[PDB]
Amino acid sequence: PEMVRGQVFDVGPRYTNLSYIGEGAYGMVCSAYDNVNKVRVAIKKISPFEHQTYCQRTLREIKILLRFRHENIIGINDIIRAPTIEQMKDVYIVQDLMETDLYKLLKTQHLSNDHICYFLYQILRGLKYIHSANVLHRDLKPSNLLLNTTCDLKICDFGLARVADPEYVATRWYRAPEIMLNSKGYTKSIDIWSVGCILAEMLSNRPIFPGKHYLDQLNHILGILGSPSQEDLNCIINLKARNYLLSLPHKNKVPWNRLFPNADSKALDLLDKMLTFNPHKRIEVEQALAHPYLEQYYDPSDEPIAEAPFKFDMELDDLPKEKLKELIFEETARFQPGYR
Repeated sequence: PEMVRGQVFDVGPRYTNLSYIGEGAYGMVCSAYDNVNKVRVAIKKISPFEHQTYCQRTLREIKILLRFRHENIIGINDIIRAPTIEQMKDVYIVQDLMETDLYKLLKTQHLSNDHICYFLYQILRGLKYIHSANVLHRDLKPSNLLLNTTCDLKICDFGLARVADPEYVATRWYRAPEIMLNSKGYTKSIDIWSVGCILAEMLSNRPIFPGKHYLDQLNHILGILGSPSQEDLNCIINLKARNYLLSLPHKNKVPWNRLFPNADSKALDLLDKMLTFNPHKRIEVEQALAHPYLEQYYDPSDEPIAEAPFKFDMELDDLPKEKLKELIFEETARFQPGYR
């Protein structure tokens, strides 16, 4: 097997000349030369089998990415794993090489309005497709927005995705208030909130709603949006949450133009509509694409949707890790030599 920085990366003979890129979640990521397609690709090593939660996320990501086909969503090109379930300990997922991500970019670069608009278009175009499949991504953040050298953007990491019907993360700053308040009845609107947080961060190079825990983040949200109105408070279906919010001192709205006065006024108008406290008043993906800020891109004939809504055969939340291993073995089989 080929070796990378201490660890087995057993992807030859098809994939060679490995180069460590970094860490994903359950393994390292390398770039490799694909000797069949004659191009460099990305390969992520996943080792999920000893943990039920890692297996659920791996199965979710594989099933969704194999079903989706869209320019602004990362694909799965190939999957390498052992020929028998007993020998399978690691799974290697092969994808288009994307040289950076919005998280890395924002670390060093102040983006022009032109690039902010172009990125925001691509994010919404991919998200239109995800939502049309009846899927919620639930974990949109800059590090999940991959970029190549010519500003093409692809959404990745569907480990936490769910089919819509009204979990540890390192990064909490893109989560909707209704999620942090434990409200009953989440929708696609949680993804629009995340995109709004991303747009704000493209405008300023720092998270707009940081905080050490959900209560600190809620304080940052209310410090900008202002205290919720009575009707928006009532949208929170959690009495303990409503009481907590009522316990806080009153805060006036800080207009977005005061925070980001360099920003395009149309960008701020759309930001305002994505970052509404009440999810029922939050702009939807199709309406966002149709917003004046995006007018130079907006093209419904060139913004495709899924052929039919996505459907999980089984609820995964309940399944033992051994059953999940069987499903991952089945799901990955199409890439095997001699598959039929």
